[PDB]
Amino acid sequence: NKFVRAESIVAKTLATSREKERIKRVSILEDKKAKNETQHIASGKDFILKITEGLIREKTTYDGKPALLFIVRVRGPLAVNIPNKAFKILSLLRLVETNTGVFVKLTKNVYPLLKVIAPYVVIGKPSLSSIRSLIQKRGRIIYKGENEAEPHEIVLNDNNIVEEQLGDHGIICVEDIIHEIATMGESFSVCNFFLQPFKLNREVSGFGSLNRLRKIKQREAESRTRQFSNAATAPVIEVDIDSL
Amino acid sequence: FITRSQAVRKLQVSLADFRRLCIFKGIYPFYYAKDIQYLMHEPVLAKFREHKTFARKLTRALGRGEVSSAKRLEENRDSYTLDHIIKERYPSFPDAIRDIDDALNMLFLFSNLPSTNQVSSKIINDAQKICNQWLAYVAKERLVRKVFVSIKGVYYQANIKGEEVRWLVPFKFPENIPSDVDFRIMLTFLEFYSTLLHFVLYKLYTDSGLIYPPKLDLKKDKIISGLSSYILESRYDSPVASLFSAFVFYVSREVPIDILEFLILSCGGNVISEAAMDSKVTHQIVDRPVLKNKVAGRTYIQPQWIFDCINKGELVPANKYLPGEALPPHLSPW
Amino acid sequence: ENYQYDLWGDSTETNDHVMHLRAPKLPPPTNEESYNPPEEYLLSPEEKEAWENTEYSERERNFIPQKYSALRKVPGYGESIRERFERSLDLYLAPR
Amino acid sequence: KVPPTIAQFQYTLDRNTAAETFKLFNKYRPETAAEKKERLTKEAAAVAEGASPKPYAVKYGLNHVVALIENKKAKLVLIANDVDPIELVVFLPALCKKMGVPYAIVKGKARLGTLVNQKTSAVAALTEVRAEDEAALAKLVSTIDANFADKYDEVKKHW
Repeated sequence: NKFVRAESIVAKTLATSREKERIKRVSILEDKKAKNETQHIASGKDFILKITEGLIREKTTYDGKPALLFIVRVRGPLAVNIPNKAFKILSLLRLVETNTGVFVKLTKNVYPLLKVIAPYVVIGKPSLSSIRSLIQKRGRIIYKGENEAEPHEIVLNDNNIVEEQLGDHGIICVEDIIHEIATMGESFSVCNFFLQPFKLNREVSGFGSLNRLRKIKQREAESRTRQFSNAATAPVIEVDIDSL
Repeated sequence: FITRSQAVRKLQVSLADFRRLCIFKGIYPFYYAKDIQYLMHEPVLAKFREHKTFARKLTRALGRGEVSSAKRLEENRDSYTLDHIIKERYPSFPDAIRDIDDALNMLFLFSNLPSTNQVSSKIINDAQKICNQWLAYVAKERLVRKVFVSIKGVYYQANIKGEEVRWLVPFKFPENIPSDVDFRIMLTFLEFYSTLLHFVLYKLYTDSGLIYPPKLDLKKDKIISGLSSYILESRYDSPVASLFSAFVFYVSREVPIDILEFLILSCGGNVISEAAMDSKVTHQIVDRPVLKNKVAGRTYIQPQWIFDCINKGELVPANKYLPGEALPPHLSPW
Repeated sequence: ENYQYDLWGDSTETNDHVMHLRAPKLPPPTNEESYNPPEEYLLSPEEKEAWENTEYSERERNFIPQKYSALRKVPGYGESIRERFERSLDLYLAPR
Repeated sequence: KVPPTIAQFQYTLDRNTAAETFKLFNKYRPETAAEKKERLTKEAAAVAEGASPKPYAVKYGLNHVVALIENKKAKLVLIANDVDPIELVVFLPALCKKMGVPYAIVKGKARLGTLVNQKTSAVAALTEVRAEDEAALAKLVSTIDANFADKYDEVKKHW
């Protein structure tokens, strides 16, 4: 209900001007890449940057191979309001909430949409322990409560709940869900919308003495370990998810 | 004797910090006069005062706007150690192993916790590291006697220097944290039990076993992050420690692995998982009503057989443990 | 190198020399409440609500005894943090 | 009852302008005693084994400042109202008016101290400035001359 300062209200527009123009620019080059009308554009292919840990920036081209990614929500950049093209993709991936993860497969259709949301998300190919520990530590299931209430999201406590909701697809237990998530199979689209999103805790998680300084240290570590390319030939920044 | 109020006032210390010292020192209630009167001269109390000075002198730096001096205050910061606090609490090693009963119950719970704004990830990762060190040693020198799987979790019994410790491990599912519980009391218990476990594990490894601390293989921790990872280098007496020798078990996907592979490696068997993919195998452990493959080479078991073979020690017949039939009533070892 | 030295060594001295050291009593060994119990332990439907009617801490079991056919069918026990927290409180707040 | 040259204070700079002043001023922090020391130990490490430009930071001693106003080195001057002896500064807003040097009474004597590594300051002034912020300064100045010098032309009068 508070008063809104003038400086903020101009800053929001001045940042969304950059974001609307940026998203339209990436939209044009990706549309012209698919239609095979590569006559006069910047680049007609796709690079992926893999930054690891003393910070080595790799430059490797994206293969046609389907890969497994774990997209993590960030909150960035500062004054930006999300446009229509961001509302759409982040609704489809169900990542409206900050500090929230999801699994998706990466193909030649998935990769153009990844460039749009790249200032809002941090991506990367996880390992078997990252997946397995994540599911056995966090997990939600939206299903009916006692008798009347529907919107209860509780916890992956049981395996008989897994039976009742999935069952006939071949899935019986939580470890079988981990199997169809780690290895790309038939039941992946079944169980991916079953664990809807994950609820990752935020970094540092406080405003105070130690926590402000630790947030300062990490906030300056952000712009080093992540860059906003803003160009239509933006290389997709992949980071270590085992470390994250 | 003295009242709580009179103890707090005499120490000139906050109630929280009075209770923190009370947790560390092992003091319990009316308190004993000579007990509080003995707490007064102690390095930990002085270090709590030093933390309070540091707290304001940091917010002085932060509140002004200077960041470099605040970052420098972190560098010039020492912390309280709970080293000498155990020598006066558990002077002998067999006395510390009499406490490790309650110590390993907190620590194995705190491994199976999602990190919140109450409890940082560093806290849970260090606790899980100690848990994995404990599991690795007990599976190394072969010191298990009894197992008991309950609704609550899975109980173990272990002759650690011949005094039978008991400890509980919960099931590897997400745990619903209530807002009712106080994660400031439990953090100090963790803080005391953690250091206690570091010193116990150094004593155990450097006496009879191995180098401390052992390393961990990075691409093994990427696969399991459990017990088949974390390789440990060096430089029997009980029937349970002689069981499962020259047996190779193929643990399937369906069963929990980390609660079961500990037991196989402890007794003398070998583990190949379904999970690791994502020969010599003589038994398969499967929990499905319909089993698919059915080869002539393997023997098919529901894990209850392992949970009875450890308790008896005499290798119970697998005729009452086939996949698809109802298990025997599973009695406690107590 | 943190906490990487032996502190006990050749340590024979016991702390139970003054009669005022009340040893913290290791909790009672678990008696017949497993994931697969003999189903006479499985509680009658009347006492399922009567147990829930009784006030906490003046109660024989902190749990309902339950039967499970499979080991995969064993739920994650929700009231587990509550049990360790209450034991922790029992150590430094309950008079010995 | 207040004589006009006293409580030429209390009619300080407004909220939005004030923050923007510090927006500029916190850019021109003097090095801290810790920082200065490490810098030189960095030099000693280097210069014991194997060029620099003059560094802009704001100016902060009452002396140093009263030197700087009247010598034209000063561009902007910040003067805190609440001071133990008020007399220690009462002349200062007039001196500046007379040398035509842009000045603003800021609120919070401690608030000046922030921008300068000290407990208080009474007065700080930005003499010389970086190339990029040169424009930022001269505009701020104008902003100050509007909302402070022109707004309070009657600060020299009225009790």
